Amino acid sequence: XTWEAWDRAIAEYAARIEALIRAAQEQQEKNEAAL
Amino acid sequence: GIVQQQNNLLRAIEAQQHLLQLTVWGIKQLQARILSGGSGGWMEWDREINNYTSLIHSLIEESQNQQEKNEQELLGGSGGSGIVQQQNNLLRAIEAQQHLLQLTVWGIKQLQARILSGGSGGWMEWDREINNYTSLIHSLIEESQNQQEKNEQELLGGSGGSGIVQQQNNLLRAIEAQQHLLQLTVWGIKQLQARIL
Repeated sequence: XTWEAWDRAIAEYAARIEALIRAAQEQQEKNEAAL
Repeated sequence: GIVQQQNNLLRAIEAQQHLLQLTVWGIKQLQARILSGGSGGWMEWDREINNYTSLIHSLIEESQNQQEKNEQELLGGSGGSGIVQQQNNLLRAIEAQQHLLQLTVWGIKQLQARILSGGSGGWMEWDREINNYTSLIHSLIEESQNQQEKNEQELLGGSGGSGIVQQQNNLLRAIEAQQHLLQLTVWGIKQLQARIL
C-alpha cells in the first residue's frame, strides 16, 4: 500500500523511459538517413 | 540533431537512476527482514551502493553541463569535440549504472537464496535472463569504449561523422539493455516482497 504507490512510481519511470528510448530510436532511425 | 538525442540519452539515464534507487530502497527493506547485519557481504554492498550513486550523481552533473554547452554552440558548427566529449560522458555514466545494477542483482541473489528455491516460480529463467543481459551490456560497453577511442582520433583529421552516429547507437542499445536488466530486478524484488512481506 508504500509498496503499491513504489510499484506507481516504477511502472509509471518505466513508462518516461520507454516513450525517451520512443524518441531516441525514432532520432536514430534520422541518423541512419547520414549513413 | 545528435545533440538533442544526447539530451534524451542523458535524461533516460537519470530516470533509470531514480528507478534504480527505488530498487535499492526495495532491497534494503527486504534485507532488514531477512538479515542479521552487514555480515557476509552487506556493509560493503551498502558502502558501495553509495560510492557508486555519488559517482553517478556527479557524472549526470558533468553531463548536464556539457549538454548546456553543446546547446549553446549549435550555431557555431565546429563542436565535434563537444559531442564526442558528451558521448564519453554518457559512456562513463552507463558503466557506473552497470556497477549499480550489478550490486542490486547480487543483493537479490543473496536474498532469494535464503528464502526461495531458485528452480521455482520463474527464477531459472530469471537467472538466464539476468546473465544474458549482463553479457550483452558488457559487450555494448566494450564496443562503446572501442568506438570512443576511435572517434577521438577521427576527430583530428577530416570527418568521422559516421562513428559519432554509430556510437549514438551503441550508447542507445546499452541503455535499452540496462532497462531490461532493471525490469528483471523489479520482477525479483516483487517476488521476494510477495513471499516474505
